Amino acid sequence: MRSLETFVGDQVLEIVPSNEEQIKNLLQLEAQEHLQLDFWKSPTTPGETAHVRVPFVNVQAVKVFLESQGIAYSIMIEDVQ
Repeated sequence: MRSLETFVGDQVLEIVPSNEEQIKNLLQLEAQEHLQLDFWKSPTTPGETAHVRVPFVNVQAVKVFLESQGIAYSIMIEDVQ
């Protein structure tokens, strides 16, 4: 007499770097062996927007990070049940 439910849902986002610190931020993020995010456009350098599929569960902590790092991002595609 037991049961449990679960699910998932990722989400991409557009980032517009410019400084090295901001670039080192992402790396540091993706570095955190846990999220394991993939970068669409090698954000290695500025001028090139990034589009990684961040997990909704990590969309917040990330949303806080970007701001924390004083960066500018955007929501590419969401997730409608």
